[PDB]
Amino acid sequence: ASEALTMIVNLLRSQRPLQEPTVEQMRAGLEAMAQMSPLPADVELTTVDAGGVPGAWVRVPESDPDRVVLYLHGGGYVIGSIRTHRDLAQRIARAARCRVLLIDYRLAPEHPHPAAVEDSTRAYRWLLETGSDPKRMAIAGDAAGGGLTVATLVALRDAGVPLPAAAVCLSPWVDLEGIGESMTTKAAVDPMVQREPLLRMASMYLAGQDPRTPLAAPLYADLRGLPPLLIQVGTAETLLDDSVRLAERARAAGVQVTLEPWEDMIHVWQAFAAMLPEGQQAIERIGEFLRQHWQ
Repeated sequence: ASEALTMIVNLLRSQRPLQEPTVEQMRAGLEAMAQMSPLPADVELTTVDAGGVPGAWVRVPESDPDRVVLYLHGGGYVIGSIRTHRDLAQRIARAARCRVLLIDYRLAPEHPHPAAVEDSTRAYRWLLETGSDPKRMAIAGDAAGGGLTVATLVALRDAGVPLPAAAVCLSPWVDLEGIGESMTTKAAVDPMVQREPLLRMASMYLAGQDPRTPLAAPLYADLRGLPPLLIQVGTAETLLDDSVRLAERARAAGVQVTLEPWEDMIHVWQAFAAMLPEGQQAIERIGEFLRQHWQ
């Protein structure tokens, strides 16, 4: 990997955003880090009420106005915001030449499962109501948002809602128990995600519910009928086996899966694209995948 990877690893080993002692310090810590990679001048951000869920339209000059990604941010269902993920959103808008709807879905512990899935499905239905066509739509998300992407597709399908052209999961979190082999074997090389913080956030999201609740932990969901899925994951991730097990389950359910394991990459390395070449390379691949499925 690029020598730039060492700089991102060094940043993450010091900041330890998921290890902050309180939820508000974790939220503020991630917002502080996101401010390091500020929005280019050509990004247009428009606040919207997405059918009872707050959102922001993210548009760049070459955004096709009729193509939309519903983007579901990461942060363990507990942290993250429009502020933390607007840069990743504009980079995807730029690569996929589309508009991105970045939603502020309800966060735990204040709003446990299933609040996040109620909000993601509400925003998708609102896009349909306001005239977006599923064949020009996609759902994408990182980490918890990657899990939420799969859960949103399952919930939409079960409600007879037409599914979008494709979906993208960046380092998805789909096992809320952290029982994947990589949760032990990649603990030493993962500077951001470990089992203890994951279980802390899972507890806030689940509020005592079964950790294998399908819409909370879509490794246990029925994935039949889902549209083509791109899963991007780093091999230096405790969550590597979340992506491997998701790919196995989706393929067993007849879903078209592309699993891309990026050698030595860390959790949501795409977020560091300003400084990490592999981050921008991975976002270019997301754009290629979406534009292919919108043909």
